[PDB]
Amino acid sequence: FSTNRIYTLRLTRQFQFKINKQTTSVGNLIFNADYITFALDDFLQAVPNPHTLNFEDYRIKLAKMEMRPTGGHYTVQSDGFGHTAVIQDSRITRFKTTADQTQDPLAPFDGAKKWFVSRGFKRLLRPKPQITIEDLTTANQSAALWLNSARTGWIPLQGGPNSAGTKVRHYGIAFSFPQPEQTITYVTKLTLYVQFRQFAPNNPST
Amino acid sequence: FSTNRIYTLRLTRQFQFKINKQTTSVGNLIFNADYITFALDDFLQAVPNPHTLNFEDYRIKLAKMEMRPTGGHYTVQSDGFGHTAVIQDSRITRFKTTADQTQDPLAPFDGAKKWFVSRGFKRLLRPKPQITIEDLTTANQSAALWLNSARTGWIPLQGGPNSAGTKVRHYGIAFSFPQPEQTITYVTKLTLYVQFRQFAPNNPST
Amino acid sequence: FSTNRIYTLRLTRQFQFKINKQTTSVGNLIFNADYITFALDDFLQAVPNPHTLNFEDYRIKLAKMEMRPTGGHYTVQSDGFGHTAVIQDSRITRFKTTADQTQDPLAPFDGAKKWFVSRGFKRLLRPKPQITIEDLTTANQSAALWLNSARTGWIPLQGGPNSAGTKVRHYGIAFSFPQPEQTITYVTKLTLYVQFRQFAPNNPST
Amino acid sequence: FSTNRIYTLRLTRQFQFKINKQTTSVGNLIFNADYITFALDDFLQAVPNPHTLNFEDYRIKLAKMEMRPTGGHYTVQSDGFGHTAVIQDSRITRFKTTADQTQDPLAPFDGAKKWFVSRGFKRLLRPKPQITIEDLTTANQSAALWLNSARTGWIPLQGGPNSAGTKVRHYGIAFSFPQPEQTITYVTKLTLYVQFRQFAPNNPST
Amino acid sequence: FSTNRIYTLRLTRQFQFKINKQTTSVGNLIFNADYITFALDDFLQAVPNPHTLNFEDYRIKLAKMEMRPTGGHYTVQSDGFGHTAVIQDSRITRFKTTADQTQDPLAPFDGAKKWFVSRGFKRLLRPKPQITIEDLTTANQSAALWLNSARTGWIPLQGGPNSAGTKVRHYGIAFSFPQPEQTITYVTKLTLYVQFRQFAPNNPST
Repeated sequence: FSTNRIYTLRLTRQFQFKINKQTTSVGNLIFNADYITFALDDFLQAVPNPHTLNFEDYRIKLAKMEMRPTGGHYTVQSDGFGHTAVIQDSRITRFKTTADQTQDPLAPFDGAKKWFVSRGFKRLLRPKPQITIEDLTTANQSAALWLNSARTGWIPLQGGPNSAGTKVRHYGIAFSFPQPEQTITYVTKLTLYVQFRQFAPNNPST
Repeated sequence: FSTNRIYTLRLTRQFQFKINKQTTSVGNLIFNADYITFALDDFLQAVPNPHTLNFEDYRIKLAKMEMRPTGGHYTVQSDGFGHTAVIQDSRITRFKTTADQTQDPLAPFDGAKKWFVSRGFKRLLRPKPQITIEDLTTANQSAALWLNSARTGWIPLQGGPNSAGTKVRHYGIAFSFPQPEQTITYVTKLTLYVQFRQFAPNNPST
Repeated sequence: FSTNRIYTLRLTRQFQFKINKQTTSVGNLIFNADYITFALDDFLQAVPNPHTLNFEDYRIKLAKMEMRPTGGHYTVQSDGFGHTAVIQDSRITRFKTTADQTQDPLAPFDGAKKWFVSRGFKRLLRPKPQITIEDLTTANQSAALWLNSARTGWIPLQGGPNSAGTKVRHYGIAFSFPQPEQTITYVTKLTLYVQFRQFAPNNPST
Repeated sequence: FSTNRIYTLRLTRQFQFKINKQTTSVGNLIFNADYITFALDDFLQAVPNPHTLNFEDYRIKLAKMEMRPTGGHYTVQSDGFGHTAVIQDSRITRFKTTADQTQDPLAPFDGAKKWFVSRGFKRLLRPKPQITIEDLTTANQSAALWLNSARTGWIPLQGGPNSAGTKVRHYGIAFSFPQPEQTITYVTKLTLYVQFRQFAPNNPST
Repeated sequence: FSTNRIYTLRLTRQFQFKINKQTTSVGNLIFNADYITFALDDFLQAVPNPHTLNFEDYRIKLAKMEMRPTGGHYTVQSDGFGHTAVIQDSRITRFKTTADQTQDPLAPFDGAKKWFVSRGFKRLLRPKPQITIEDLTTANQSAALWLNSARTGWIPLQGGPNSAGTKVRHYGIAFSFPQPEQTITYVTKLTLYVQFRQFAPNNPST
C-alpha cells in the first residue's frame, strides 16, 4: 500500500438522443452531426454512481460510446449511413452542426467509420485532456497540447486553484447522420475505464 | 451406494413477465428493474415436476434464466437495451424498482451485461444461500454470509425446526430495462442444476 | 470487470486508552485486561474515511492493533510486562476485567505474547466472524462457529434482514497489564486489510 | 559541452517547527497536521546558498525532509505517533489543519508512514510540478496535471512571462501528529537533488 | 524529401440516387442501369474536402462505390437483384439506359456481381484514365488506351494546356436493377485512394 498504488474502475452513464425528422430541403440528401466528450465528474454525478471517490489522482485510459435505437424503430428499416470520428481536441465543438450539410461532415476524417442510422454504433477511443500553452505569436491567446500516452501523467482529483480535477474535459467522439424521413430516438451508454492512484482520506474537518 | 452417494438433476419452471408501456414522464428516458431468486421448493411445486424428492441433502451448483419476448412483439423493433446483474445477497430486493430511475440502475455493477429489450436475454449464474450471523455491533441485529464454493456445504431437505430446507432462498439475478413505448410480454424459463446426496426413505408412519 | 472482481483496501482508525494508577491492594501485584474487536462499520464511520463503499461483498483478511504510550511517559521507565492474546470468539468479553486479578489473566493462552507496559505492543491477527448455530442440546440457546480461511466466504455489505453486513463483529485481540504506580495514556491505531467483491451502484432511487 | 549537457547539485535549507502544547479539548486525543512544498527559489534565497545559477533549465529529481526534535526534549519521553504522507498536488494545502481533528488526518493515505513525535522523521519523495489545464466542463475554471517521470520535461529557470521558473511549486509532503502535553520544537532540514541543463551566460547588459 | 516523394490520401463524397417506381410495361420484368466515373476534381470540389492540393502529380490506385437504401425502405422487403460491372472505358456511357431492358444489361459482363435491390452493394475497382490515340484507319477519329498498372504513369495536377489535370475521367463502374414496384432512395458514398507525388508551392504571384 504505497503512494503509487493504482486502482481501476469501470464507470457508465446513459442518456437519450434524437435525430429529428427532415423538415428542410425536403427531398434532398442532407447531413448533420453532434458529439460527445468525457469528464469524470459527468459520471460521478450520475444518480447510481458514487458521487465522490477517495483517491488522489486519476487518468482515463479508455472511453466507450454505444448508441442504439429505441422507441420502436425497426432495425430493418434502412435510413442510410453516417460516420463516427475520433476528434481529440476542442475543434470537435464545430461538428455539432448548426446548418444542414450537403456532404457528410465527418466522412473525410482519417479513422472515420461508417455506421447505419437504423442500427446505431459502438466505438472505443482514448480521450485526451488538453494541456495549456499560452506562448503564442498572437498576444492574449492560448492553445492546447495533449499527451500520446495516458501513462505519461496523472490528474489530481482536487488539484488546481478550483479543486475541479474531475471536471477536466477529455476529447472526444463525433457522429454524423443523413437526415431521416422520420424521427429516431436512441439510448446512449458511455463507459469510462479509469485508473485511480493513491487511496486517500476525506479532507480534514474545519 | 454409500452415505455420500450423489445424484444430479435438472429442474425447470416458467412464468410470464410484462414490461409496461411508459405512462410516466412520457418523452424522457427512464429505467426500471426486477429480479429473480432461486429456491428448490419453487421448482418442486411446479405442476409437471416431482413435488417431493427422496434425498437427504441438496446443493444448487448452477442456475439459469432465459427471458424471451412473446405476444407478437417484433425482434427487429428496437426498444433500447438494459442490463443483467448477478446479485448474490438479499440486497437484490431493492432492485425491483418502486420508482422510475433516470439511469440504468444495474449498469454500474461489475459483471453487468447488456441485453436488448426486443430480444430478451439468457444468463447462467451460481446462486448463493445466505448463512446467518447474529453477532453484530448493534444488538439484536443479524447479517449474512455465503460460501464461495458450492462444494463446501450441503443443505438437508428436511433439516431445521421447520423441515423447510427446500425453501432456502438462493440469490440471485436482476435485470433492468429502459421503459418502452408499448407493453412487451415475455416467457421466462428458469433452470436449476441441483446435486442431491443420499437416497432416503419416506418419513416413518405414525 | 466480472461479478467476482476483487479490490483490496487498507483502513485505519485511532483512539486513546488509559491504564489507571493502582489505587487498590496497594503494594501488591495485580493485573487487569481489556480487548478490541473489529467491524468494518467502525472504520467507515471514522471521520477521515469513506462512510459508504460501493462494493457488494467484503471479507477481512487481516487486522492490526498498535498501542503506544503518549502523554510524556518515559519508555525507559519500566512498569513490568503483560500479555496480548488472540481470542477469536465472543468469550473475549470476559477479559475486560471487572475485578483485580492476582495473576496475568492472558498469559496461559496459547499464542500469548509478552509486551512491556512502557513500550506498548504491535500485533497482527486474522479476526473471525461468528456464524450462528441454533441446534443445541438446550432449548432456546445458540452457539457460534467460525471458518478457518477467510477465502471460504463473503459478507455482503447490505445483506441480511437489517442490511447491516458492515457491522459484523470480528474477534479479536485482548491485552493484559500489571497495574502501574502512575497513570499511563496510549495512542491506539487499528488497521484492517479488507478485500471487497463486485463494484456496485447506489441503491435505486425510491 | 553540448546544448543538453547536464549538471546535478544538492541544495539544502533549514527552519524551526513547533508542535504546541494541547490547550483545547484537554483530556481528549486530537490530531493536527502541516505540510511542506519544494521550490528551487526557496533554496537559492537561503543565506549560504548561491542566489543565482547560470543554467538554462532544471528539474527536481528528488526531495527530502528530516525533522528532529530540539529544545531539550527527551527522545525517551513518548508522545505517541502521527504519520507522514506524500501528497503531490495542491490538495495538500488543506492538510495544514485549521481545526483539531478527532482522527489522524493522514493515516488513511496509501503510502502513509508512522513516525513518533519524540523522534521526528526522515522521508524522501519525488515532488511534482503542476501543469495547467484550462478546458473543464465548468467555464473559466482550471485544473492540474503532473508527469509520472522527471525525465519527461525541463523547467527553464527564466522561462515564461515573469522569468520565474525557479518559483514553480513542487508537491509535496505532509505530516500529522497527536497533540502533546508540552510544546515540542524541531529542527527541519530540507534537501533538493536537482539536475540542471545547459550552462548559460548572464543576461546581456542593457 | 526528394522529387519522387509520394503521399497517399483517402478522399470521399456522397450523393443521393433514386430507382423509380415501375410505371412502364407494368406486370413485366424490366431492367435499367446507370454508372459512375471518378475524377479527382469531383472530390476536391466537395464542400468538406480541400479544394486545392499542393502536389505536382497524382494517380488513383483504387476506387470504391457503396450504395445503401434510405428513406425507410425495408431491407427484408425483396425487390430482386441486379448486377454491378467494372467498365473501364467510355463505352460505359451507353449503360445509362434510355429505354427499358427486357434482360439485365450488365449480367453478361465478365466480373459481373449480383446485388440485391433492397440491400445495396459495395464494390472496389481500379479505375482507368484514357490515353488518346489519333492514328486510326478512319480520318478525323480517335480512340483510347489505358495502362494495366497504376504504377506506370503519373498525372500532373496542372499539366496540359488547360491545367486541368485533376479533371481526368477515370472509368468506371455500372450497376443494373430490375424495376421495383415502389420508388427506392439510396445514399451513395464514393471513395478514392490517391497517391500524390512531390509537395509543391503555390503558383508564383503575378
